[PDB]
Amino acid sequence: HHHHHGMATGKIVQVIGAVVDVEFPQDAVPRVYDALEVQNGNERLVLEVQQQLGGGIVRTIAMGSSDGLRRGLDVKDLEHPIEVPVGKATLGRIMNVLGEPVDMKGEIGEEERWAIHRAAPSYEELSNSQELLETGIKVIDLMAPFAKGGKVGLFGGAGVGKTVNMMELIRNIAIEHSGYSVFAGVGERTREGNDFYHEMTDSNVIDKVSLVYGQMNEPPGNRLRVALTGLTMAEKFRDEGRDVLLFVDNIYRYTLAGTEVSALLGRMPSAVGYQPTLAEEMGVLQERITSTKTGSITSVQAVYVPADDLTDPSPATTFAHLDATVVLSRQIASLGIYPAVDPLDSTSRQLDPLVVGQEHYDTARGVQSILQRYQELKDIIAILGMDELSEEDKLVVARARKIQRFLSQPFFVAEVFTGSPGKYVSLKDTIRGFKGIMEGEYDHLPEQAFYMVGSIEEAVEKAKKL
Amino acid sequence: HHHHHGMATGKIVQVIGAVVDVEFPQDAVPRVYDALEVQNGNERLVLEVQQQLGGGIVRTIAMGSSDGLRRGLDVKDLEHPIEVPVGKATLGRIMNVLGEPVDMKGEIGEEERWAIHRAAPSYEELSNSQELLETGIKVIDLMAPFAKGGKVGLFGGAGVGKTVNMMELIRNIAIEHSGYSVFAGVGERTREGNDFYHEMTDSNVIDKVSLVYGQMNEPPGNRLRVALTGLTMAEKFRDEGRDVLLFVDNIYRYTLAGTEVSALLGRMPSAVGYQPTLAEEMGVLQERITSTKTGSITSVQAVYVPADDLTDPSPATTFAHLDATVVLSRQIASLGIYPAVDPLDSTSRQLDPLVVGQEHYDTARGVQSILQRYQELKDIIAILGMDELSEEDKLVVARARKIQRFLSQPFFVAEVFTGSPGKYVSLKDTIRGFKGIMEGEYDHLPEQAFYMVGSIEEAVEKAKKL
Amino acid sequence: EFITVARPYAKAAFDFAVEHQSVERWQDMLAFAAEVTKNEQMAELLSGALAPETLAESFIAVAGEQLDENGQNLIRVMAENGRLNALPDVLEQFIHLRAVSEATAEVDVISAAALSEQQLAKISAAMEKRLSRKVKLNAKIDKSVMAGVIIRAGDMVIDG
Amino acid sequence: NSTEISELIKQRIAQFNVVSEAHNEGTIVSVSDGVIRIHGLADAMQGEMISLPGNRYAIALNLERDSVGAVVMGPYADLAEGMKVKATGRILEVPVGRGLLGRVVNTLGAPIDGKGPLDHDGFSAVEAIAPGVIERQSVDQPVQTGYKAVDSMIPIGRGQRELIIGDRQTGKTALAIDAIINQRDSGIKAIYVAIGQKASTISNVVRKLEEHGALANTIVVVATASESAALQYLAPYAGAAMGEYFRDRGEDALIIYDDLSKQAVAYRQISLLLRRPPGREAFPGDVFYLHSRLLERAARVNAEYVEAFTKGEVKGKTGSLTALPIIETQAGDVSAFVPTNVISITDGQIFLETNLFNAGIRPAVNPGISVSRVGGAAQTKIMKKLSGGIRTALAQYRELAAFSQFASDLDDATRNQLDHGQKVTELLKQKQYAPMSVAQQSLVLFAAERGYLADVELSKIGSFEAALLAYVDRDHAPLMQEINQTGGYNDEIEGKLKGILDSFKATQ
Amino acid sequence: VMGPYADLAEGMKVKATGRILEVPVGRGLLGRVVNTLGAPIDGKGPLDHDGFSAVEAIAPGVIERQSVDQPVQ
Ligand SMILES: Nc1ncnc2c1ncn2[C@@H]1O[C@H](COP(=O)(O)OP(=O)(O)OP(=O)(O)O)[C@@H](O)[C@H]1O
Repeated sequence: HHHHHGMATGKIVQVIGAVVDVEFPQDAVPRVYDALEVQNGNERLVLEVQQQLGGGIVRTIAMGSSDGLRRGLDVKDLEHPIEVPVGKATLGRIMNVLGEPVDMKGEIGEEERWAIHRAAPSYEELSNSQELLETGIKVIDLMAPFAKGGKVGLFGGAGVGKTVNMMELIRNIAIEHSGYSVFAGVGERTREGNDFYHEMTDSNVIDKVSLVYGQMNEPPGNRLRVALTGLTMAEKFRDEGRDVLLFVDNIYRYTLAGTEVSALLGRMPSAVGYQPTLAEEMGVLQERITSTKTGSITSVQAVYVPADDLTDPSPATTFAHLDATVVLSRQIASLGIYPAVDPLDSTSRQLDPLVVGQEHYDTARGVQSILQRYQELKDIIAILGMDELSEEDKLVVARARKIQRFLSQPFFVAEVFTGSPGKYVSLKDTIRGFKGIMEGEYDHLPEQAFYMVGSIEEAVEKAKKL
Repeated sequence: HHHHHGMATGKIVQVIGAVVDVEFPQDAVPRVYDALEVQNGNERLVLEVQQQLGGGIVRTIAMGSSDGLRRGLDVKDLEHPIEVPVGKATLGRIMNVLGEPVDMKGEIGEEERWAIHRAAPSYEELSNSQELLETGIKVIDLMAPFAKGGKVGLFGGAGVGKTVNMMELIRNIAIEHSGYSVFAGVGERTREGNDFYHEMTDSNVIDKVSLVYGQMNEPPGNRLRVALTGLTMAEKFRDEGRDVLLFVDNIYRYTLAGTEVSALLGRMPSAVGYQPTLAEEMGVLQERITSTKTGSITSVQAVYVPADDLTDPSPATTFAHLDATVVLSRQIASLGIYPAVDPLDSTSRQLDPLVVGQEHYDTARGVQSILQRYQELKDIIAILGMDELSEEDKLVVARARKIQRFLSQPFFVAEVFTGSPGKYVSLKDTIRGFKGIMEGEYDHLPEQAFYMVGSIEEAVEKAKKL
Repeated sequence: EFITVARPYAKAAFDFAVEHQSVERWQDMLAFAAEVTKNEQMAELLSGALAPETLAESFIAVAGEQLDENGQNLIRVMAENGRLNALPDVLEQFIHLRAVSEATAEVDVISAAALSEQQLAKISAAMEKRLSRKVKLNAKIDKSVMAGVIIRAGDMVIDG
Repeated sequence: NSTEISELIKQRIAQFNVVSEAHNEGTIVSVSDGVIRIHGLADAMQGEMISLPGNRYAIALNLERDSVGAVVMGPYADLAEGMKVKATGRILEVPVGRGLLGRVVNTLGAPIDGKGPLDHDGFSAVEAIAPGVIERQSVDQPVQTGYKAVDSMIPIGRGQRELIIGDRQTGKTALAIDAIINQRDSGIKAIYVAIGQKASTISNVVRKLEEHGALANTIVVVATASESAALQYLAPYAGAAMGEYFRDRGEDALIIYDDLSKQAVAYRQISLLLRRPPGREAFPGDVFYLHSRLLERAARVNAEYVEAFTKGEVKGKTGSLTALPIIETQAGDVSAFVPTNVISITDGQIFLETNLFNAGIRPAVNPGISVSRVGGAAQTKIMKKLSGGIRTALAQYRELAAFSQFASDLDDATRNQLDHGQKVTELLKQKQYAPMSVAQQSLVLFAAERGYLADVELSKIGSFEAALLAYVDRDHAPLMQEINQTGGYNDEIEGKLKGILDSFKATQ
Repeated sequence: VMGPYADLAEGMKVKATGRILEVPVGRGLLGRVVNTLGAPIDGKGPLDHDGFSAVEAIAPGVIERQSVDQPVQ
């Protein structure tokens, strides 16, 4: 801890609320952030000063509850807020939302009592630059491009193998990518969180990311706390050059969280009482996440849907926090393919026409033409007897069967899960093998040959298997 | 203007705002109106006491801004507010909103430092009476009757020749009417105001009315100021017997103006914070404007549309401030006729059936029947082949071509603009010539003969020209 | 009566006053002041007065100005503040100033009142009742005490 | 409040009589977040910006009598109060005149240029207001959109003001910089003020500053997520002044700014923080009092101006200041009080449909629902004259398309119109990063005017022999420079274009 | 505030009629023109005041009420 040697403070003047109506050592005031750690009955109390207000009388607040104590008090002032053991040692080891050894002592590796306050870089510092990204997902990293060291809006419903593909991310972000792969969550179902410890064994790769969890009953400060200490962590990983890429749970928890926040203030909050600066906190947020100099500061962007809000100042912000748009197909899950999700609505923003230029303006943009091809070939040509439809529309239905089957491909996840090995994929074998093949080449490649089969050597050499 | 010899007052107690938190010579308080003229830094400061409150400590406010000065002060008390050089000499000469020599010194003729406070007369004073009005507009003063010494709601969109017809008002209110023709405005476009100086040359007759302008950036008091001094002016014109008729710019500026007013009060204002008594200010308003004993106190009633409010407590008040309803036709402007505006919705209230009795109950009310006549003759008979329609419906279409063409008539404006001479018109030649002619007489009168042609000697003797 | 404004007062009373030792000295001066407002004409005339200068004026003036200059220029301070409106707040808070400084006391239970200054519990207390002597408790003597244990008893008669 | 002292009431025991602390520095009384009740600085000057301890000149506007409340200069929350006052009566001095152009600014100024050593004339206040009503130039001074449909649809000149709304994700942020490419050569120095920007947008943006060019034409504003109401809210109020360098040289001054509302609740949410009245939408008419203040400014100003505006130095230059609103198209929430207010204020206006950006039609916007005050007023004989019949005809191909589906069999009226207007309608779309040449406009002038495109009118040949048109045109039409130089509608050159248009049939 | 409220400063010696609502009463005054603020008006302010009265009126006795069909033309 900091100081708070000396017990400081004094009484809690009017005993109401976690924010301090409190006599501190009245001359004593820290930075409002700069913590004040008392004894809370038995417990050691603490409040970062909610208010900076004189007479040692300022709001100083906490995620807990005050009943039972005397208005009288004295409260040691933890000269630092924000400084809590932090670094990359935590990886895999269970941190409380306190970072506390969440598990049987989860002992997320005790590290620098490290200020949460890690934040935006200089124009050049984390990359004045652009850094693209792909891990070579079988049908997917091929499908969409990405920018390194960042976060992109994730829209999809269910059956993701998000834990599977996370194992592909273990098989990538841990494996097929080196950069330190961290993640965190909050507000889950209890034994279902424990079942994400089960899954934590499913990937088993849990060691890449400390276990730190909210369990939504956590109070609003408790609920909203963990992030900036997360920056005391990427203050290892990205800062550790092993690019910080950490998976991001919950926006609705965060959106509504900042709502409950500015509400508690009683302040003129954001509209509908939300956190007024929660968006500015997004400026601090993406301000944190950049493919960096240090190491790419990257984050998995998926939102607790702020009610999946309409026009969603969140999605409004999460659009442009989405380099690639996203959809997941229960229909491709109804197609059930090793590609089981919605390629529709899922691609990088600038990939096809420029920025790959033709590379995706041909392979991928022309590929999108093929999306029209099985789109109205499968769809239109499905409307009535496709006999009218040129067999190209039925070779857009071998784009479907054949090619879309090729999309179905083993997964580095499915390796880490079903054993279906999968890969960091080569979109050359897409941009050519799947683009030429899926389009004109080896159209005799069976669906099955292509189905559940990786790049056009797995789909088309599985067409040697046919 | 007044005393304020002696510098009076004292400090501005809490220096916030144009209203005075101020020590005056504490015993010294004037009428809240009764002004207090200090030195404002360099400037001579002034505030009419916003509040009457003791200790020389009362709100006293101004349209300016206070930053930079000391709370300390002394402020001479201009024993008079409201008294500013005023009279009919201003006519044509540019007054600031201060009346100040707006132009290169616009030198609106310096006249009685004259109290703004001129207001309502006795029941008889501005005559207990009714005084009708028309200037003989070619197709128009014929079309609608009016009451002298007043204001009537003006609804019409664009292409008015309002400056043209104003030249007809120069050709009338200055010319075809003698009574002193004054006008004022506020809140315009800068060089477009200068372009209303261009227009001021177009009419060239600008000499009838001092140039006094708001330029809407003028603060709320600044914005709302000029009127009552305007009554120190009609305190010439109407009071000068040369009937005050002054054109009235801006209601939205005034409506919203009183809004910003009572807002600044922080008082329980009118509904939606508007000026609570702004309507009572309308009682003072029409209370000012009457065909008077003195001279008809008359005003051109046209509103900065208080957002063109719906049911518009303004139009609610401006209805009944409209003796005649109003519309302007882009369609008659699409008809483009020398009568280019909407006779529809434009007529005096009581004209036709009574109050002209038949005179307009026949000529004008029966004329309105003719409005049905080309209304469904032109309209209905237009629906399909009018062969069904009796040629009366096509002589209601010669009410249109022929008669409505006769409506198109040269204008005393168009004289003052295009040279098309126009006149103070004689509705006899309407009530007969256009009523009988337009109806049954000389229905052979060509549209063109009638078109752009004045009363039935110009339209029908232009039918001698045909 | 806020007494909190008068808390800052009694603060400055032990503080500047006791610093000046006016805690006693303007216990005297202060005494004369509460005498001043105590004057009911001086209450009847208490506030019509806009100039608080007029107030401290006719106040020290009227009363005889036994206030210190710490209390005369302070008379500008609170009088000007107009917080002077409430005299006794920091008077019992100054009584609490010197007294709280000196605090030792007692409270008689089941007894006529005691208030024997006891720096410690039972110190002058058990010394007083033991010292009784008095031992009568007259006010609360019997019906109060016997109704105390018997109060608990009727509390058992809750069984009815 | 007052009783708080009790120590200076311990003083005040004497020191209500004892006295005399008046100084530019008495203590910051109450420190929370750059709002400090504060002492000393007795009479202090206008909002007197008080150079703060390790911190900017701190401003307190209307004198708070007891302890003046003060404004966060940079960091709001640092410490406890009692600073005395690190104090300056001066507010509003910022490098002025034409000096520093082209080298990028902070919200502070040129310093955030990587250079940062860009010297404007020198410290000036930041305010500005309207050019002389009288002393005003009307500059038709035509302008080239770079997407022709606007340029011909709306010419304009120095002094102008108009409204704009850029659509979500397209096309607001990107907007017109092709025009800026077109305006890399604009020559009336132009800058844009963007509120609260995100950096790398500015970085690769700077890649387009090289690319499109030319950043040196003018330096531009700097505001990010951390922009205080100082930075954020005042930035639009801030940028008002030195353009008089040009403008009050009588020279042409022009600049851009857009989408400031972080001003609205920066300053307004400030008002809450200020405990000051939140107006409608928690922000007052200081919208229209700011537009009153700031937005009333832009005009070409008279010779009479720079006889004064330049003080007779430019001895009657016409101080030319044009500027335009863009309130980026968002939410469909429109009137939006101030926006309605400012709608009332807007001289010109752009209603801009995403839908065609939603349709991805390079031409997104609402067609003439965007309504500019200026328009072909600046347009030339070719532009005004030759280019006339657009928008209504547009409404045609629209309206001509209209009935077709439910009641069908639109003749070659609508076919030969709606489609002709659908074909030409197709010819409209101008992609992002597309500037437009005046000679290139002449393509529509003759072609459409000649109806000449009807030959190639197949969007295949329309575009194609539109390209052969472009090429062998440029071949056949070297003299077009003159034409490009010319304001067109030159009957001689017109026939010349009929001929080179016959070329344009196969070749050009 | 009866009538004009803005003229002068507070502290004008408070002058007191102990009577709310003493206003010309009785049937004397009919026909002669009156302001609402006062019985005066043009031309004759005067009318026959059967004397100072107070206005406010409660309902008459329901029990003692003359039920009256007195016709309407
Ligand atoms: N009509 C259009 N058709 C196709 N693409 C368009 C159109 N308008 C804009 N775009 C594309 O979108 C980009 C403009 O988007 P921009 O960066 O302006 O987001 P935005 O319009 O600012 O959205 P927001 O208003 O939400 O900020 C340009 O790159 C352009 O290529």
